[PDB]
Amino acid sequence: MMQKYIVYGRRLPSEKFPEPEVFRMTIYAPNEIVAKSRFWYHLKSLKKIKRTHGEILDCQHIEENGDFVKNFGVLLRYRSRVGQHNMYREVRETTSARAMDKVYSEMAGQCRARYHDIQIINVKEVADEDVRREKVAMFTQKGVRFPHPCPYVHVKRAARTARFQDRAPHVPQ
Amino acid sequence: THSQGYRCKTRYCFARKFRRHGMANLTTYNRVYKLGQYVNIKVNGAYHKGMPHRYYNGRTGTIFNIGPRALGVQIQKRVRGRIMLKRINVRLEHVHPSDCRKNHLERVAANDAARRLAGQPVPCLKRQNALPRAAHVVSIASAIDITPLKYDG
Amino acid sequence: AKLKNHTSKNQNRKDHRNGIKKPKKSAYTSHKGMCPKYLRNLRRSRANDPRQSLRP
Amino acid sequence: AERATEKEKRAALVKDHAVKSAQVYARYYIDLVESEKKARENALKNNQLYVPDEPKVYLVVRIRGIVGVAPKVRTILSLLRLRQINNAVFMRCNKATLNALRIVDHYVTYGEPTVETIRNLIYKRGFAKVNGQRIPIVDNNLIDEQLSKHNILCAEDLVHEIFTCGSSFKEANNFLWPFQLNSAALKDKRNNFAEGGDFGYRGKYINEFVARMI
Amino acid sequence: GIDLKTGIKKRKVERKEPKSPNPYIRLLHNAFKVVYENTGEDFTKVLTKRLCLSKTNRPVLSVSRLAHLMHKREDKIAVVASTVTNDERLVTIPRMTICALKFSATARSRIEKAGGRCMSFDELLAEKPTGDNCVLLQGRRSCRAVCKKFGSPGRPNSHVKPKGEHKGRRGARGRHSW
RNA sequence: GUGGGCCCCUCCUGGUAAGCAGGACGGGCGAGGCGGGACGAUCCGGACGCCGGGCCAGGGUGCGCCGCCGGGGCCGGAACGGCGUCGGCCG
Ligand SMILES: [K+]
Ligand SMILES: [K+]
Ligand SMILES: [K+]
Ligand SMILES: [K+]
Ligand SMILES: [K+]
Ligand SMILES: [Mg+2]
Ligand SMILES: [Mg+2]
Ligand SMILES: [Mg+2]
Ligand SMILES: [Mg+2]
Ligand SMILES: [Mg+2]
Ligand SMILES: [Mg+2]
Repeated sequence: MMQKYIVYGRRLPSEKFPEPEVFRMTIYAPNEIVAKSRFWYHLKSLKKIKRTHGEILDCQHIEENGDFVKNFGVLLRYRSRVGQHNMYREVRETTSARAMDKVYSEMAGQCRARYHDIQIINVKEVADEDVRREKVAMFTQKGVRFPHPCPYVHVKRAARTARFQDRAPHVPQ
Repeated sequence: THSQGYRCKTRYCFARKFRRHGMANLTTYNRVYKLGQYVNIKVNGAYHKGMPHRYYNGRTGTIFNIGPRALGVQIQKRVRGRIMLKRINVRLEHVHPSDCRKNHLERVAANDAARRLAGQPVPCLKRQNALPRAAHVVSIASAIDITPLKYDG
Repeated sequence: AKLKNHTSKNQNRKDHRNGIKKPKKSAYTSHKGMCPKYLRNLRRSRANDPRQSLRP
Repeated sequence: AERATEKEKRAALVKDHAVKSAQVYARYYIDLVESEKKARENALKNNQLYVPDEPKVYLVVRIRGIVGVAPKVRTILSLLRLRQINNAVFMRCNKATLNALRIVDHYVTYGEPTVETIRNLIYKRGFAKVNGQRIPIVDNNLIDEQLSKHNILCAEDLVHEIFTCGSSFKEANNFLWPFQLNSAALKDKRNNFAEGGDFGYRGKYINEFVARMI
Repeated sequence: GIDLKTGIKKRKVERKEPKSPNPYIRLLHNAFKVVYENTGEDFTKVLTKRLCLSKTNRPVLSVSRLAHLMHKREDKIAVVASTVTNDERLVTIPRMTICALKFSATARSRIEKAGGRCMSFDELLAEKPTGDNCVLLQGRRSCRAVCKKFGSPGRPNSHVKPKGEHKGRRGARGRHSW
């Protein structure tokens, strides 16, 4: 559901400063209306330009090619009930937006932090040798094999319409 | 409240402004006032004769009487569901000429002036509440790249 | 026993129900309180103007 | 009588106007979404952007009911002619209208309509205010009789004036009774659209919101 | 629900028909109401409303008031939806044409003896239904003694007399008499 | 006719505190049906002529009891303790 957007903005031009500077950002958001709001949240803190005093020049939407599985490293900050913290996370996904979906669900589940509690500092691709987290690194290898981690899930699902049967089914492994 | 004399609750509004004590400057008495003029009421706390009640500080009214020493001013005052037209007599140290219609006389003079000039077509003279901006191009040759920063504590 | 002393809770809503009235148009021009020496000269001037005088 | 002759001739004159204006306005609508394209493209050959015009009209929908409203909220909503929970209006954009509408944001949702959205609303939910009565809009005979002084004669002139926010927008807009739309589909009535809720500014996403309500 | 309270006021009640049981008033009002609907003249509209009024809103007119008002335009028809009485303090009457609801017996005798005419509203209806060369007139609606006691005698800006007999002094010798 | 009010949200004063007592803008019950909050005058929605069809707010969707699936994680109450488990930051 996440999407990559590039936003340009600038302070409204005046007599003291004709041709103000242009600032660009990369944003991940579910749509164009949330993305432009998040651009004004940062430009107000980092550059002290409220939304009343500036204008947005573009909301570029960028669609990425998948088809191969890469590593990503996300540097972010979030807020808990006792303060603010920094954190680095690693994930394997096919596009950057999909890697941000995975991050937001792990923050929501293990830290209970929602979307507006989180500021993304950095998102970059990480080559296989340079990985630093054990979970990701296991799969950055040649020849990884494991048996199915939950084959019971197949059997139960079929038993939701086939409510009564004549023998208890097996779980092939 | 429990005590409601004429100058109750006046500790700050009737006090003088910092380094502005003493006698009023003599423009207070050389101004010319006319019937129908608009004025502001501001109490000078050093002049105790013809000093209006604290309710009238910071209101705007109209001259109805020109007396030898004091002016008569009409104030619209809301009382519990209706407006009342009140008339008071106030000495010169507590009145200043008001500019509430200054902007309107400049525009009326400017529209008749810009009509006389005709630019052969008459320009639009209605005031315009700020419109949404028009389309334009802007350069992005030199663009700065910012990002959120890390927490420092 | 003791009962309530004071409230203004519903009073701004009662004040607004019939609109906020305005004073009569003729109260703005009442002669009451103007200088008598000005109101004397005002009558004298009109009585001797044939366009304004109302003497028989 | 002479009444039947003039009414016979007049409608004929109005009808040939309807086939002239339809084709020209269809030509105009194709040409806008072209000229921008050539202007965004000229942007690329330089290190430049093309920043287009901001909205001039909004479509505004009421999404909260009438129990428990504060006085200044309910006065603003009556001047917008939004008295019932699913009603919709067109609205001009300037600093007078924008600043009032931000006061009642948690009651309303709004954005920018396409010329397709405008057309369906008028052709399907279009009624007229005439002598204080709500009159079905079914043919060009009634738009001509009421708005001919402002040079609006057919249904496609009314659509064009509302989409372009032209000279006679105030009279063209007030001729329409407020739209009486079907019930809306919401996520979270009490939250702003930029927090995943439903109220407030939602941009071009106003077009699929009202699509199911027309 | 629908919010139909803000910016909207309570509707109004006015007399849209006479409440007299006299059959001559119903016939005339119903007739002039018809002429208005087929003419759109505002003379027949004001006259249709005068025939619904409540007899304290229809004061009388004297001959001397008419002789005064109709001066210099003596060739016109005075139209009065009330009674025309006589004024014996005027010694000589001029010649005029008056159309009224009712004439006193003594006022009719004087009007005719000068050469004038006393028309009725059905003579007016037949000859001049839309009021050409006619003037509408009425008397002083605030001449009643009852309307002179409305208000608060006792309040310092009143100018109204009290109702009964008051034999004291307290509050009756001006301000600073309480 | 009324001149015993009370409650909610924000803002306050006396009191250890109180479902205590006293004040303020706006709203509600009073004098407001219907659905939901198991249950409640006031909370969340929505304010009401008598019917037929459609759409759906608030809250929810194992059985009682109208309605659910897919996916990613984890597995009343204070100071103060925990080599329980998963995840981080600094050396
Ligand atoms: K007062
Ligand atoms: K009396
Ligand atoms: K105590
Ligand atoms: K109520
Ligand atoms: K722990
Ligand atoms: Mg009132
Ligand atoms: Mg309706
Ligand atoms: Mg209590
Ligand atoms: Mg009771
Ligand atoms: Mg129940
Ligand atoms: Mg069931």
